[PDB]
Amino acid sequence: ENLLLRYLLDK
Amino acid sequence: LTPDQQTLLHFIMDSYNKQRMPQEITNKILKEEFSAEENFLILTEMATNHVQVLVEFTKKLPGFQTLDHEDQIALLKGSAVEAMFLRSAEIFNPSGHSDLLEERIRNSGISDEYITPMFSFYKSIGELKMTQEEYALLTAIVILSPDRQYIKDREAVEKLQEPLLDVLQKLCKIHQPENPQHFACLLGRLTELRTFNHHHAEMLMSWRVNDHKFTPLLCEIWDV
Ligand SMILES: Nc1ccc(C(=O)O[C@H]2C[C@H]3CC[C@@H]2C3)cc1
Repeated sequence: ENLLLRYLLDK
Repeated sequence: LTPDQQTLLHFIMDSYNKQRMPQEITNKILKEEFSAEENFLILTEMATNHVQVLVEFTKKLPGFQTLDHEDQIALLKGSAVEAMFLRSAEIFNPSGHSDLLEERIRNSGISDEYITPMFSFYKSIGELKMTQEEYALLTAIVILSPDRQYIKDREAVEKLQEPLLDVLQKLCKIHQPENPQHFACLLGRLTELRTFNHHHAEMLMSWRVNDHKFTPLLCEIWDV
């Protein structure tokens, strides 16, 4: 995936 | 001016107005040494900031949470460039301060082939004096575009984009009845905004030859 972006979407 | 449409517009404006430009960036624009290297660091910070606010705004968009996970990323990536230039156009049009920003942009190691249309484009945007409301809806319309690469369910995205068009089209009729083509003129500017997808790929080429450093967030959102 694009893991930094997923992290930022899930906050 | 439906109840449900008024509810949606307040939801979008609630999300749009949380997005602010840190004072530390602003202060750098005004205080920092003026060199090509340092101008470029400042632009890197701004761009990094734009993407964070974009992500924030996007995740709060009605229906966004319920879309397929991969499709979510596809829209974020797919929209980042257009959304950044649209935020950038709003922001530009701060007191002057804007001048100082403009000169940092013109002296950051970018050929006028890309600097030129950027400022041209801002003027195009300025000539419609759009409302806060119109900037916000345009922005969501760009983010929720069902035409981006890699989307698995374009119908799902299309559902979420349509009600925002309807609202936007109505606001145009209310705050610009004297010109009934206002809506069409706004969709006009999205056409011009799409061209920056190509420009930005090019300028990102130039910059990586010089071996300029990007942030992790910029690297990831732009597939660097
Ligand atoms: N390392 C990078 C630094 C800055 C940018 C950038 O696109 O800056 C944005 C701010 C406005 C001026 C250029 C674009 C719009 C990209 C990569």
